[PDB]
Amino acid sequence: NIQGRVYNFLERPTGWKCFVYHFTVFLIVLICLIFSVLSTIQQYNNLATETLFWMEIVLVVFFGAEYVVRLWSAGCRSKYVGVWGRLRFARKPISVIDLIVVVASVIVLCVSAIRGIRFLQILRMLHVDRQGGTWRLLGSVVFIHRQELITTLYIGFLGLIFSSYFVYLAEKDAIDSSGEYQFGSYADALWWGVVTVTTIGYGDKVPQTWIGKTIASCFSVFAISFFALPAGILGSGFALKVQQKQRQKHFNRQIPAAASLIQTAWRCYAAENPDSATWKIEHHRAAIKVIRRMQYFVAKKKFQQARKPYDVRDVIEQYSQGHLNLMVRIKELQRRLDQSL
Amino acid sequence: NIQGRVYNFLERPTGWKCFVYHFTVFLIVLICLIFSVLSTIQQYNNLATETLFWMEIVLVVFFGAEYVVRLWSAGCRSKYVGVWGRLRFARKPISVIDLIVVVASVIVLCVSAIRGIRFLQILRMLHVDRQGGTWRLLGSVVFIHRQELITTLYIGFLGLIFSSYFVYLAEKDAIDSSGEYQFGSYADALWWGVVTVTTIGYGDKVPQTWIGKTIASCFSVFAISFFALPAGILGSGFALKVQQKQRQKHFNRQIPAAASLIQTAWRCYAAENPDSATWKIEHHRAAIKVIRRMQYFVAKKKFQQARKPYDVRDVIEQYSQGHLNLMVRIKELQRRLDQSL
Amino acid sequence: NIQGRVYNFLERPTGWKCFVYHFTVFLIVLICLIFSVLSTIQQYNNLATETLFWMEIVLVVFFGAEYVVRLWSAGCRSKYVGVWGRLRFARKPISVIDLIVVVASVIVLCVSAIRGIRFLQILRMLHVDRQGGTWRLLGSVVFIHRQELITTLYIGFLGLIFSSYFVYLAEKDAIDSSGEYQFGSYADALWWGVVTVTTIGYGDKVPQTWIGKTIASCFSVFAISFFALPAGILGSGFALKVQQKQRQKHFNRQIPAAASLIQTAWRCYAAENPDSATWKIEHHRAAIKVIRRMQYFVAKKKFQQARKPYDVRDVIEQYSQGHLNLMVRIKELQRRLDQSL
Amino acid sequence: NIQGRVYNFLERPTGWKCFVYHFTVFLIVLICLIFSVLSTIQQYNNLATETLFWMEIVLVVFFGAEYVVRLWSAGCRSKYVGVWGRLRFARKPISVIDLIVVVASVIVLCVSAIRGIRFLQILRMLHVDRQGGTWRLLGSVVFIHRQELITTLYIGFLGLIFSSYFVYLAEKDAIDSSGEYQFGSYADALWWGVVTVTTIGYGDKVPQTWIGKTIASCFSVFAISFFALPAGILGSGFALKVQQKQRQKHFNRQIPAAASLIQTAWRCYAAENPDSATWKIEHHRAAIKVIRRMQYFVAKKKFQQARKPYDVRDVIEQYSQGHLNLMVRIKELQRRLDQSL
Amino acid sequence: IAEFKEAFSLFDKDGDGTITTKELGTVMRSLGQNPTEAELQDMINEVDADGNGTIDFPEFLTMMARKMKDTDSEEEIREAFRVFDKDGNGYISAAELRHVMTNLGEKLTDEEVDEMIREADIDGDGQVNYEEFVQMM
Amino acid sequence: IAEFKEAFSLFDKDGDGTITTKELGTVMRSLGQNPTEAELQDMINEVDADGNGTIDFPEFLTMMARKMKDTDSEEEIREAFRVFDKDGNGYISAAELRHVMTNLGEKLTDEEVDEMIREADIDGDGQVNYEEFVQMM
Amino acid sequence: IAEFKEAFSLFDKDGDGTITTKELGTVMRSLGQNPTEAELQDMINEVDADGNGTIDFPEFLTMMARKMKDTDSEEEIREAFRVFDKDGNGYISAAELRHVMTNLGEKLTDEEVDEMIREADIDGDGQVNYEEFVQMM
Amino acid sequence: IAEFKEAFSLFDKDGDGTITTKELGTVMRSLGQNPTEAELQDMINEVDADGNGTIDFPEFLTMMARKMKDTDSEEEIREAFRVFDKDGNGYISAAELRHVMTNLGEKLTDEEVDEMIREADIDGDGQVNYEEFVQMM
Ligand SMILES: [Ca+2]
Ligand SMILES: [Ca+2]
Ligand SMILES: [Ca+2]
Ligand SMILES: [Ca+2]
Ligand SMILES: [Ca+2]
Ligand SMILES: [Ca+2]
Ligand SMILES: [Ca+2]
Ligand SMILES: [Ca+2]
Ligand SMILES: [Ca+2]
Ligand SMILES: [Ca+2]
Ligand SMILES: [Ca+2]
Ligand SMILES: [Ca+2]
Repeated sequence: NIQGRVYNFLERPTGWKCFVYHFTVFLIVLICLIFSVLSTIQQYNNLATETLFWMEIVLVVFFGAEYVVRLWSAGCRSKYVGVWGRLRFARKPISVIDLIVVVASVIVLCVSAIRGIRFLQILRMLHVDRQGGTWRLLGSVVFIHRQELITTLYIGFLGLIFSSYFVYLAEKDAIDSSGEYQFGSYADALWWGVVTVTTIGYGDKVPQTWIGKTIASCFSVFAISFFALPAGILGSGFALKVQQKQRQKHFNRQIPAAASLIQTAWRCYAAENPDSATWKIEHHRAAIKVIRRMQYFVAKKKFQQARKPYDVRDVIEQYSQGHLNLMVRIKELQRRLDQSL
Repeated sequence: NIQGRVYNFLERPTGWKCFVYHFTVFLIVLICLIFSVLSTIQQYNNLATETLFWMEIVLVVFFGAEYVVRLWSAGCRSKYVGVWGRLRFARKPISVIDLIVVVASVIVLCVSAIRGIRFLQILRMLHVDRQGGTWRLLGSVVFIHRQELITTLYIGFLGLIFSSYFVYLAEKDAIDSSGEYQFGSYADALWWGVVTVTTIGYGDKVPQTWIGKTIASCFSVFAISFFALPAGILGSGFALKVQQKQRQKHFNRQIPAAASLIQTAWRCYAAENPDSATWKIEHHRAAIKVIRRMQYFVAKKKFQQARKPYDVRDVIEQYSQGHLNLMVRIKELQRRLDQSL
Repeated sequence: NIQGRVYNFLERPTGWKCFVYHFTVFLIVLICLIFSVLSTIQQYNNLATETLFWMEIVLVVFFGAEYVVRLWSAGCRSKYVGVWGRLRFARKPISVIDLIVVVASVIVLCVSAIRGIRFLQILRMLHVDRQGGTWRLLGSVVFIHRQELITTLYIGFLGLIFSSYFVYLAEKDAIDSSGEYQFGSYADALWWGVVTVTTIGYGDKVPQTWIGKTIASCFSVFAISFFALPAGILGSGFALKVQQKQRQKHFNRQIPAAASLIQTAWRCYAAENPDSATWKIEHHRAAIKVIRRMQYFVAKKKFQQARKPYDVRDVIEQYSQGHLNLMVRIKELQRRLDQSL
Repeated sequence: NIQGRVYNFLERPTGWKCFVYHFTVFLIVLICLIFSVLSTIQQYNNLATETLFWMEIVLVVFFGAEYVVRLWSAGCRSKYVGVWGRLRFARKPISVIDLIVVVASVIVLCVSAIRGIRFLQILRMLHVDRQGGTWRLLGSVVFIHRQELITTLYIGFLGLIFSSYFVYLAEKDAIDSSGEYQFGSYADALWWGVVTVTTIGYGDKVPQTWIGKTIASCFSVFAISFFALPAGILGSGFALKVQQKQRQKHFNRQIPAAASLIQTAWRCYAAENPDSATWKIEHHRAAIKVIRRMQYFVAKKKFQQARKPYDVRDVIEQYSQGHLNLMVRIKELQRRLDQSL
Repeated sequence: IAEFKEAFSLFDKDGDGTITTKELGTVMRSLGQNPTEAELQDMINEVDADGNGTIDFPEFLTMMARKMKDTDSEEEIREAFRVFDKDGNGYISAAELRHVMTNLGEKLTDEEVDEMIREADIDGDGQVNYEEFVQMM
Repeated sequence: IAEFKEAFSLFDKDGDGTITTKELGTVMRSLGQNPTEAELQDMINEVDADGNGTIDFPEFLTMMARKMKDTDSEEEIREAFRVFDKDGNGYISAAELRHVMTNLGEKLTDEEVDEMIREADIDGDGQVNYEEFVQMM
Repeated sequence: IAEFKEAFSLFDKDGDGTITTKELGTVMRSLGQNPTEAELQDMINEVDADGNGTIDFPEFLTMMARKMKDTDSEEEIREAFRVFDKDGNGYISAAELRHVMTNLGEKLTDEEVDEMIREADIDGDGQVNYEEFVQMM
Repeated sequence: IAEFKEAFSLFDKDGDGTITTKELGTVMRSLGQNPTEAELQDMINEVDADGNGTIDFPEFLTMMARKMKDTDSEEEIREAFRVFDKDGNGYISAAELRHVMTNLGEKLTDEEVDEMIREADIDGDGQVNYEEFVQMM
């Protein structure tokens, strides 16, 4: 049980002490990054390099200890067991990132100024997001909106290319105020387009001829929205997903469905072997198998609807079931009354 | 069947091999575009022109072969048959674009530097989106939100015009730091407005007099949203359309509705001819026609609701139908009981 | 009927000929505005002034004729009748705008260069949006989201003020590259804030001291969203309103509700006079009035629900009504069966 | 009652006179802030300081009078009573802000130019939002979307850090046009990233080497949306919350639920004491307590659903209840018919 | 004020304090309208302000306090009239008004419809301006 | 125009002005179709344009005015045919068309299906081009 | 802990392990409350934690474990009191509290309401501060 | 392939071509399960692929074609097992597995549950690793 407690304290936290520990390690990483930023300036290079070297070595020792403890504690789960289980646990992207950070830091320390340690701590800053919880939500939403994040990233890109080419044609030969050709080549016009369709507008390149200015005015008001569309799409998707989560079915309403699914699956598995205890409730063999298959399919169909949130489909199907039962009862009452009389 | 297989492999792909082929041709087009961009720079002009000429001629030969193969294979569908069917297939905008690209490339090669070949390959970059799948979604969403994409593009435009005129009046005579009149004419103020209401802000034109700065501050916080509104509207529309697609009726629930619609339409058609086999189930002629018309209208009404996703309207109408049936059964039971007693 | 036809052709168009007429007049106004823009440049001032004078006089004559025709044709509606009806019609904001444009243009022509004619035609550009159809939708949506467009325009404004003051304190005394104090006074810092919290970023004012840059970095990522929030709110509101319009009740489902409402209102009105024909179906006078009041309230309650789109409230109330009716029928059946036996 | 009237007039206004008073005090504060802004400019410093001193002293006297009146009138509510009630009322953040403003203004006046009075009136500008009504909505929406405002502020931040580091590596040694190293240190690159991923784009720092420009182009189109995502998320959340408020249950449908909840809670409380009047409807003591506990839990469960808006859950549970009642009635009818016959 | 007590007393018919649906149905049967249970439930729910399913005396006073001629009711009646009116104008032909009121909703008697037409279409034209008619009520 | 009066008269069977659901059921029973109450209610609701639950003569004229061959109906019939058609093309095999029409929806008789096949698959191929068949109707 | 076993045993009445709705109804009838089937189903669903429609002993222990005096329950009771309270304050007049508890919801007896008033409005004022009353419970 | 014809023939019991709900109920009664009409309707709807309410031979072949051991089914069974499993791990105690299968859902017999435990908890530990058990099926 101690292994499970350690695993729960390190990965998938559920309390305040684990939250405090994770916030502390994240704050230490952030402070190390800030010190690295201050050391990148030549003014503070006198002792920032040495203090960062000491902080980096103590931090990599701490991360190695934490990683070996987590690897030992990963045996709690059924998937990670034995020797191959640890290797499968190390296959996870977060574990790969941690191992790469530790190994690269050790290599850099062995091989006194460090140049890549800034990138190493930038990568280390990713250590906070455990079990991919932050990335999974974005991945799910992008996958849901896959057919609309491509339309906005293909029509927008095509409009960008066409508008940049038109601006380049309009302002190909136009000397700026300082005598430097703004849109000398198509690459410069493409850079200007990537700067304009994203509402950045540095101001290094500005169309000069009135034709280029007119084209930029006519296209900016239209084609800019095709690049801000993914932000709105993902935001509305996040809001709708939160709203649906607000209307989730209670956790106690899927336990019977799961029990039925597991029981039907086991019955179907046991029906394969003729010498089994499942044959308690010769041509009947081909009939019981079909019945068990239909029962398994029904149980699987109900379980999926049990896990899904409440919806109009549930209301209409439940009313259909209730109406069928009521009609059967009315019919049997009428039949009994007619038979008696 | 080979013609249908070729048509499915070229247009409307449904597998991985077709996906690989389309991704490969799109990547080839993108690489050609990148090489054209690098050739537009005078530094790389030595051999980029020649290698692009060779790549362009081989690519146009490949596209001509692909287009003639697609034209031959388009005869699989019923609409495209014979000679006029091929011409009707060539009327599609994507086919028109491909034909224009091929013909223009051939003309340019016949008539060794090529100036318009950059625009030709920019147009060729549109070849990836087959059957207008990318454009159809955007067109449908814009058509749905037609009455709200005009309000934001009319109030926003009017606010832009008024604010630009007010800024021009405020900063008509104001020499900048370099001695150049920023808002010399109304055209310059309009360009500044088109640059500001889109959150671009190049910085070439900035109001100088405090009146112009005050007007720009008071209007930017308000009138900018009227131009970012289309992006939010379209994003929320895309998200809601995805959510509705998540709640679509099963494909097996519309087959009986389609069968009823087709049968009723055929019965109505056959009722026109008195000598037909439909008269198996003289003044009755005027009565059967009305009955068949009502049946056809009902079948058409049900089919449209069958294709539409689940909605509260379906639940309320289905409950009304079930309640009417149940009330009829209760009434007949009561009538039979009273008649017996 | 000719007056009604003229009124429908001018105001609230419903065909293609009226659409063509309105598009033509809007295009004429836009072309006049473009010519005014080109005339504002000193290069084209030679004959643009004269051609714009002629176009303006012919256009104001046309607009006067159209306005007098519309004023004559406004008598079709019941509200606009007689002399006071025309004055009430002229009270509408669009009619006021048209009258102001015509009168101001006449005054300018009487009093040969025209300076305010540019503003007059800018105002004339508003003539296209008839019956306030464009403005009514935005007004309704803003009124619906009134409690959330104030939160974003009050927290955002407060954050802007605080951040601008902090930046001013950080960079109060900091000479720029050109030797000019960027944030000399609080007004300059406020202008910088209004430029930054709106993602404009002209670049005229940029914080120089690292404290100001740090404050701008820490606040820009957070407080910018509080200013782009109204755009997202209004966009999502527009999308949801369109979705609700997609789920509107059929126009034929509110006619009985309207008939019941009007009949109950008339019955309540007639119940006031004792000598009336409504007393066909002395202390009963005080009882019939209460019954008619309750019937009127019920009819008004149903009519409002009839005009509102389909909703879960309608489903639950309709099921409650159906269940009550069914329970009453079951109870009467049971009572009759028990009485017989 | 006069104390309650004063409290309602000052806090939580509900009329027009209170609205006029609050708008007047807000306008006075805004005018004082505008005068402070004009006084920050050295041109107007001659008499603006003196007039602002007089306005500030009269305004702080007025605010002290208003605060003492509000403190006296806060005794109307049950929570704020006696001496400790006033202290608990003063613990509210708005009361703390008002007290801090008054005390700091008095201290500044006692200790003739005032430097911090600008910040004092900036803080005073927060006085308009009473009872935290503006902040509560934003806090609730952020708390609802807590798991999605962190994903966008963690993936966006990580992308910003990585992109800024890559740009710094690409353009570490690149002299600008004026001979000044744009990305001299990592801090400059981070500032450029914070300026670019927010669509600000001042133009002070622009990548020069083509590698940096390519990296900025490839990342700007993607990672910018991760920073505009919170705006869209909060906007869609606000719109959905407004839509849900449009579908709220009537206030008269929760009074019976509240009555049942209070009665069941009081019955459970009284069941603790054996000598009570609740024992009117020895081992039965352990049975009545369980019954009262179940009744209290049911009443609490219904009250929460009564306060929540209409939803599909309400429809399905209400149909289940109605169907169970109808089935019970049908079963009892059948049982009675069978027993009679 | 005192008049409502007499009106409330006769509806109650038992002197308990609540106007049950059965009591309202009995009063209507005494009048001779023969209502339906669903209609009675709808009326009670419209009048009830506490959700208990019965009409209390404060609820009866609240119902009898608010009256017509308000903007929120005049606008509703005008919209209801607009529902029938075609061609977008503010004039309804007398034939359409007479036909609708005798068939749709609760069918009025011929005398009531004739009185309505006389009071509404006071002028000799064949179309009744429903705006002035609503303003009269 | 005058023909619809004769058609409306026989459906009414009582000369009042409204085609009640009972009258429509009686007419169908005279024809010999034996419908269901739900089907009759659906037909009335589809034809009714005032929501009163009965068919009026103007409503009957409106129903008989709009006819087929419109784009909004030809497209609907083409989509209904596409529902059955597999492999994305515009050809439906004769076996599938014959099997579906005799089982799904309202089961057509053998003679009707044979006539439909003969009129649709006029050519000798085993597949009927439903596009030309719809264009024929 | 051991007390709950005795309480669970008497509700079961058959010694199987599940408290069926019929058993709960029998216990209530023995007490003399005469409940409704819908009320029993609602109680079972509120207590049931596995969705099987019957109360298990672990479910009974879970129900008897969580109790009142928690913040999530005190706040709910305070909001329920606020529902009745007008004028936004924290004081409810004794007349309103006495009238509501004897009519709305489940009608309490006169003795229970009198005891509630005495325990709540301990001071001599005519209004009971429901905040202190809730804090007492 | 040919085996399904024999299986389909016995379910039909009349040789028409469609497995009506009555025929399925008759087959189940012959087996001795005594189902409910709602369960039969749910089974038919799950198997039916044309929405006609009856099972056709192509639909029966489609049902018998797709089988278990697929990822979309193994993942579903693993999630169903996770529903019961507490403490987030992949181990379910034998007592919980035995108790749930005999009470919740369709109550298995003691012999079936014992065989399931023996086949699942092959090792001597008191907890059955449901991952390996699902992989076995
Ligand atoms: Ca009574
Ligand atoms: Ca009441
Ligand atoms: Ca008239
Ligand atoms: Ca009739
Ligand atoms: Ca009718
Ligand atoms: Ca053919
Ligand atoms: Ca039992
Ligand atoms: Ca249980
Ligand atoms: Ca008290
Ligand atoms: Ca059969
Ligand atoms: Ca079938
Ligand atoms: Ca094991």
